[PDB]
Amino acid sequence: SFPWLTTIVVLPIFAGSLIFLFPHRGNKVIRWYTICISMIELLLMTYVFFYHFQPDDPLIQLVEDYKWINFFDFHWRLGIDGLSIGPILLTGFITTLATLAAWPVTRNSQLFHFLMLAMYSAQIGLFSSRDLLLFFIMWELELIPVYLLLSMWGGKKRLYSATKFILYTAGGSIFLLMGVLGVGLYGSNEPTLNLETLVNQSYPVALEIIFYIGFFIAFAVKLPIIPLHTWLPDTHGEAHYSTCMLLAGILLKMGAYGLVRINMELLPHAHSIFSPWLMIIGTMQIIYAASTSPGQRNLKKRIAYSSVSHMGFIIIGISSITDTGLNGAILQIISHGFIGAALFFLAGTSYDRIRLVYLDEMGGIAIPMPKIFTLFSSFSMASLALPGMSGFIAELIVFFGLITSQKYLLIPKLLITFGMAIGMILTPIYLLSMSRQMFYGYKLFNISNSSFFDSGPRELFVSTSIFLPVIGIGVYPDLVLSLSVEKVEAILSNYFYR
Amino acid sequence: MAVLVEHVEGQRDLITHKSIWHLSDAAIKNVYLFYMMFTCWGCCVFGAAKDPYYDSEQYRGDGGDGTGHWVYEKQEDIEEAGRAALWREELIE
Amino acid sequence: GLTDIEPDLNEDPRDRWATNGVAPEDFVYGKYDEHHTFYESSEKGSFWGAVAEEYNSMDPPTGFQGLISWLFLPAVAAGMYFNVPGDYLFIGAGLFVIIFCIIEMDKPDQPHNFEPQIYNMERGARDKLIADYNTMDIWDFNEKYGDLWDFTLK
Amino acid sequence: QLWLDGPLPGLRPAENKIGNEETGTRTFLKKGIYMANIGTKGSALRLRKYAFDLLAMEDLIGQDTLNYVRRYLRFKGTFMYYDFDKVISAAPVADKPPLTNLANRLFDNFEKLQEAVKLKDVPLTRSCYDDTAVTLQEVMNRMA
Amino acid sequence: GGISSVCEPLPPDRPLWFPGSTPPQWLDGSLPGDFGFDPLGLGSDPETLRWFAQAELMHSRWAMLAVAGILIPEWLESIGLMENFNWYDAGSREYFADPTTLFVVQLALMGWVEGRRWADYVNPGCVDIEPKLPNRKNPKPDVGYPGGLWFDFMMWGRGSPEPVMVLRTKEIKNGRLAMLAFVGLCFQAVYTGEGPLENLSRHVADPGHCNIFSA
Amino acid sequence: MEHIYQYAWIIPFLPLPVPLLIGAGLLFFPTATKNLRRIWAFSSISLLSIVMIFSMKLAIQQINSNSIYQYLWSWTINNDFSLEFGYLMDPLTSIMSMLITTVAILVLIYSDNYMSHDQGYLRFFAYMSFFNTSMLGLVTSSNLIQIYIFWELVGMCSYLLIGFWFTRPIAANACQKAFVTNRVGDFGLLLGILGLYWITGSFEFRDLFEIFNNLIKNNEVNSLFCILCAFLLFAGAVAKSAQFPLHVWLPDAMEGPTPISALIHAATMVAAGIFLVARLLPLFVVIPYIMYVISFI
Ligand code: CLA
Ligand code: CLA
Ligand code: CLA
Ligand SMILES: CC1=C[C@H](O)CC(C)(C)[C@H]1/C=C/C(C)=C/C=C/C(C)=C/C=C/C=C(C)/C=C/C=C(C)/C=C/C1=C(C)C[C@H](O)CC1(C)C
Ligand SMILES: CC1=C[C@H](O)CC(C)(C)[C@H]1/C=C/C(C)=C/C=C/C(C)=C/C=C/C=C(C)/C=C/C=C(C)/C=C/C1=C(C)C[C@H](O)CC1(C)C
Ligand SMILES: CC1=C(/C=C/C(C)=C/C=C/C(C)=C/C=C\C=C(C)\C=C\C=C(C)\C=C\C2=C(C)CCCC2(C)C)C(C)(C)CCC1
Repeated sequence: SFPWLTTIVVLPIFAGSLIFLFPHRGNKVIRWYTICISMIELLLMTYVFFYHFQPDDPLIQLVEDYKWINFFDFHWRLGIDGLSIGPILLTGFITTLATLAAWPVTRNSQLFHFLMLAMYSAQIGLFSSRDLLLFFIMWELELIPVYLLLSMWGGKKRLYSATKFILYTAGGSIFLLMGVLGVGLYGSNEPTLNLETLVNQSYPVALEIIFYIGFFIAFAVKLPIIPLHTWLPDTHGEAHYSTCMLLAGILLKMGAYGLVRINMELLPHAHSIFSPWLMIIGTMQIIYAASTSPGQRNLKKRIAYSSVSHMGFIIIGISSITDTGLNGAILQIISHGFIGAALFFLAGTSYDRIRLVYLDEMGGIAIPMPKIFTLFSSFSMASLALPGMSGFIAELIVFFGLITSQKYLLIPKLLITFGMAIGMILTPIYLLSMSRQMFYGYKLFNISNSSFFDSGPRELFVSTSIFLPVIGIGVYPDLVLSLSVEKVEAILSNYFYR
Repeated sequence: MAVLVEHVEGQRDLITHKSIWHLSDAAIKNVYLFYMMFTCWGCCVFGAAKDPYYDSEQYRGDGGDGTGHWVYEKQEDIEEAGRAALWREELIE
Repeated sequence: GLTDIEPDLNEDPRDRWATNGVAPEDFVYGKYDEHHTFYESSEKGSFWGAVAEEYNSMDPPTGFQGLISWLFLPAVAAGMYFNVPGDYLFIGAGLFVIIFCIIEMDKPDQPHNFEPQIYNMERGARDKLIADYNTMDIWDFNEKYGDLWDFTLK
Repeated sequence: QLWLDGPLPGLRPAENKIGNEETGTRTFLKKGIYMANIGTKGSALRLRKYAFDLLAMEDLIGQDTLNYVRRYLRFKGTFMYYDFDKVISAAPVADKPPLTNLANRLFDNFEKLQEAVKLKDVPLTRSCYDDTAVTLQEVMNRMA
Repeated sequence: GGISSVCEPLPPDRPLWFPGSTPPQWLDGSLPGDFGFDPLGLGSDPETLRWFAQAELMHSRWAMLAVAGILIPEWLESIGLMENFNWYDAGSREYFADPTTLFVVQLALMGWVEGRRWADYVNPGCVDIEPKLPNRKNPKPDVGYPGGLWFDFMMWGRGSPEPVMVLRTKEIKNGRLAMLAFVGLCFQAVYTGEGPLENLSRHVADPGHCNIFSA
Repeated sequence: MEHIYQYAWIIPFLPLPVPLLIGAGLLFFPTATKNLRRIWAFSSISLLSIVMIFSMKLAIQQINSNSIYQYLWSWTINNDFSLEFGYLMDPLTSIMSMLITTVAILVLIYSDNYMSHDQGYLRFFAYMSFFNTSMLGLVTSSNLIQIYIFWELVGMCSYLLIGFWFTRPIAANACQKAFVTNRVGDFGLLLGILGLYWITGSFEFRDLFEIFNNLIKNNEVNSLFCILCAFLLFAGAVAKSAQFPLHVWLPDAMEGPTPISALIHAATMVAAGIFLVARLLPLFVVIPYIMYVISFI
């Protein structure tokens, strides 16, 4: 009866709108108020997941429907299931930790924390939206906060990166809007935008293919798909590391979530048509990004291309029409949200001390900064698909989903299985080299770098608190999969003969 | 009960013990809940803690502000300030 | 880093993939690598003394804040073990978060909390600024040192 | 050919009349499960092994873990259903009626166990699983 | 500054067995586990004090080995990795030889080394077992605390991690505890008619009963 | 009889608390942890001694018996997939566990005095104990997934220990070279495991061997795929045992400290390839050309 999801969506942006009533200077009160709001919201989502979400239910849960515009038949409609609660919890966790890690920011702290809370609200509103136009609105609601965060707290090339990001996202999202208009106006009697009634809609093959292309262009601009990935390297490389958490851990997974929710669920026939061509694209994306990563002298650009490489396993699990492949895609979503954010955070904190960019001049950092060396090595191992971490089990489950797939027969099933395997040969080749060019060797450092130079309690806590779920999922993957084994099956139930 | 013995000719016999065990969804929710409260506690405690580098003079004295581009802007600013100081010195003299 | 003088440009190229440390022929083995640089000493301090020193160096919360920050996690673990209702746990966690954040807002401000322009003024003027900001109300401070935050004025 | 064009094939009907009389198929069957093609000997070995795996499910039966009981039951039930179909289809004609009767009793026990799990009734689940247990022990004794 | 390999005597205000009392004049804290406990004055003579210190050390080590060899196999039997262990009945079991000939062989073998130890106590340094390598210098060991390659292959003594006095008092205290433990086990095996861990189990449950006063 | 095997999960997981506590301390309480240097080493030695005593009792039981004991549990329960984890105690496992424990306790005792004046003492012993845990998990593994998990974990420990002195540039190159050379073998081993799962449908050794023998003897599978999977499986053994053509990592693996050279590249890690080939020998026997390839290599 109580509007839980509406309260969860509204609370961060509504609380951040009141951050301008504070007449205090500095950043202390602003950052403590922002972390209070973030932790209260996190506890609210924890209560919702604990007491009102049932992982055994394949249906929509905690639905809320309020008619907002009559002409479009447009409703503020919210609802969660096994697909959305994982991204919602990840969004809350990563956004709270990014607010905590953005504490040295003393320039325009009020606007920074307001934009962080706005990003919180927009991501949560996207992940819990059951209306197509509401989905599009929540998709669009992050162009301005990320643009401002990039252009006001980014790197050397922040302005060009922000312009490229906003223009690329608008270019994808106009195709998203065209797909929304096409799907929502297909009704013979009246327009409809609810996903529940749209999941039973029947389209001709050509119109379904056109709608799939219209949605897929947007979901390939957002989730990096070759060759619509060029915004990502300069956007993530020249962004603040706290913003890089949201960019590489949350915003990248939104394209995959839209692919499951819309392309995979609403339009199954066009998805079955397009998936074998998506498999080759994902494998070539893995190889292409894992080969582009050694060519990048910049550390953050290398990490961004690593993120592009890791998105290929999600693409494969999407295109492999099995329950196991979709479960592996969700597991890789969670694993990458836990790995890329921490890697970007460590890179930013290390740059705040070393103040160097290109890898060929950052030797010997392990001598003054051993703890950040340890965390960087551990998160590289997590990136390396090492067992005991979530990445290995995610890639293994994706491999199993391909092997167990019934759509493909033998030879492609070989040539793709070999394919990503080449990727996990290329993934060490730069990553360890990165460490070898960033921590190994001897350099004579200043005496002032002997003390008060390593990561403090806050950075250690952030890295540990993102590292622990990685180990917890790599040991017991069903800490995540059990939330979405049922709903994924329902998503697969439309892909078989009926 | 949950124990199977297989005999193979020319091979040592095998005794297999099996236990199909899985965590309940309540236990998983408890793990998630405890990790959320641990995250909140750590955020509070380690935000209340002192930061050895970001509160130091080595960071704030150089012009740091938590912003990722302060180094390049500070460099261009000190070159422009040197040129302006030369202009001031030539104006005074 | 930052250079007040334009640095000499690199005339000779360097390999990108090479290790950035010193040359192996210039490496002082046993010293540069900490392999023969730990000689023991009878003067080793207490283990628990080291634990207390490391904990106190982090500047822990003290008093009621220290009490709640110490007693939060064992209370949550005991409540989850004793099968007490979880709504009470959520109420306690929210109350702890709000109380902790309010107490932290009540704590005085330090020089590192402000802008680099405020940090890099005259040290005596900065000390007077910090002393006033923690003493008078925020409205009096804003009506007295407001123009110091117009960074285009100077 | 590289990939299938239409929708993926569903539950292939058994040709040994081991399904339900009214429907022609069993409720615990799950579509999309990859069954490896080994042959009659491999199907018999997998049948015995998976009967042992389902007899390893005493621990999973509880008030909190009935969904995992249902999931494991559906998975292994599809596996042993199609393995039983394979071994009956390649059995001698004299041995087909008893094998079909044993399979029918085992799958009726599977349906009763799934029905008990659905109502979240634990004593009913235990009794139905005990009947399933004696049937599975009979299955491994037959197929050793 | 470095590693001191000499025992440091305890200060005269060290904790005592009976606080508020005057420690005896022959117990100045130079021995391990020195708590000033000598009501009968048995350590008045320094030579007999040295002999009694060596005897206490020997009894300590034998008692610790004894209690370990009682408890760990008993803890394994209760777990289930030992079929029929019983330390009381262990002496009357059937082995490859009679107890008498085994006792004679043990007497000869042990009276070799106990007698080499006697010669070392009477004449320190008369018997040396640590090798005299060409340029390695062998430090002079204390009587009753030998050990180079064989007895101290860890180099945990001679001032390494804990000072020699600290580790020696630790050894002596664990030894006294083990002597008391072994005498308790010997009396319990004939009083309760049961094993040690079983007696502990029936004492932990309802400790008001199942005691010395209920057999 | 059956009691000892039940409590054998303790064999890989007994050294683990020392690396866990050392890592947590050295990341959070460095001075307090470093105050207990030789104490940590002796704790590792005592835990490995307990593991060695258990393994000796297991070996003595295995010599005078005609039974192999396997324990399994359901790691993952999904609608489409299900994974298992457990331990198998066959004579090869007992032999390997005896070899590992007996060499490793002496290596720990040696490392106490080898790194007497080093500052990375605690990190060194944490790395060694974590390798011991990984290798003991590898030799007692019951399915191919667990084998691959502890295979890659052992490779990770070797990478960490070879480049122990990270300030040395030669070790800096050598650790990465060793990890990549072993990762080629890991890629081959994973491909072989996936192919074996596709052909058979199982990861357990006995069931996979019986299924493969039935398939080969009745000509129900093409021989080229079987030979390819066997060669891919043997590639991992070639890489980890440092054989042709993936032998290049072994000479550079000696840029690490000598006890690591002994324990890792002399007795245990280089024996992982031999252990894997001997474990998969009933599979390789029926496959036509793979035994000649193994002998030629
Ligand atoms: C050294 C420590 C020690 C310990 C922990 C135990 C432990 C146990 N004894 Mg044993 N016992 C000991 C020495 C010890 N004993 C000695 C020295 C003797 C006689 C010379 C006995 C003779 C004995 C008898 C006759 C009986 C037990 C029994 C028991 C139980 C206690 C109940 C009781 O009635 O006995 C108390 C008996 C005494 C004679 C007291 C002796 C205490 C000595 C002098 C000092 C120990 C104190 C010191 C503070 C120890 C530290 C405690 C802890 C930190 C280890 C318990 C399992 C009982 C049993 O299990 O019945 C079911 C029982 O019947 N014990
Ligand atoms: C094995 C025999 C043994 C021996 C030889 C010694 C010897 C010594 N003790 Mg140690 N001690 C022992 C066991 C022994 N102890 C035990 C079991 C305890 C715990 C109760 C202690 C606790 C202790 C303390 C607290 C202190 C010493 C100290 C001393 C030193 C001076 C006292 C003396 O002159 O001893 C001469 C001793 C003997 C010749 C033994 C005579 C015993 C008579 C003849 C009979 C035995 C009594 C009876 C059977 C006990 C049964 C057990 C009981 C629970 C019922 C000397 C090195 C002092 C020190 O400075 O440390 C170095 C001191 O402060 N001891
Ligand atoms: C119970 C504790 C104990 C303690 C604290 C001491 C303390 C002391 N002893 Mg004594 N000692 C003991 C029991 C003990 N001893 C026993 C039972 C004996 C008879 C065998 C001796 C006989 C003895 C000799 C002959 C020598 C010492 C020496 C020393 C010093 C070495 C440090 C030490 O031992 O490590 C402290 C830590 C431990 C005792 C931990 C317990 C060991 C566990 C239970 C087992 C060991 C693990 C594993 C099985 C061994 C490696 C396997 C390998 C063989 C393959 C120190 C002053 C040396 C000396 O004083 O020279 C200066 C000397 O060489 N001791
Ligand atoms: C009073 C007084 C007085 C003065 O003034 C001072 C003083 C002297 C200090 C005081 C005190 C005293 C005392 C109390 C003492 C005590 C002692 C003891 C108890 C000992 C034991 C001691 C003890 C000991 C050695 C022990 C030993 C043992 C042994 C070998 C054993 C063996 C065995 C075993 C294992 C097991 C098996 O199955 C059997 C057998 C084979 C049998
Ligand atoms: C009686 C009773 C009764 C009831 O019924 C129950 C109860 C209660 C349980 C009981 C009680 C008990 C007790 C208390 C006991 C105690 C014990 C001890 C102390 C032991 C030790 C014990 C101890 C021990 C073994 C020890 C040992 C040791 C050793 C070998 C050493 C070695 C070494 C050395 C020298 C040196 C080098 O460099 C090193 C090494 C090589 C390392
Ligand atoms: C999905 C999700 C989640 C969940 C998660 C989980 C469920 C977790 C669990 C977890 C667990 C259940 C865990 C367990 C255990 C663990 C452990 C046991 C660990 C250990 C560790 C150590 C001891 C150390 C470590 C380290 C560090 C920290 C870093 C450096 C390196 C090293 C490795 C040293 C959350 C809520 C976040 C939110 C979002 C979504």
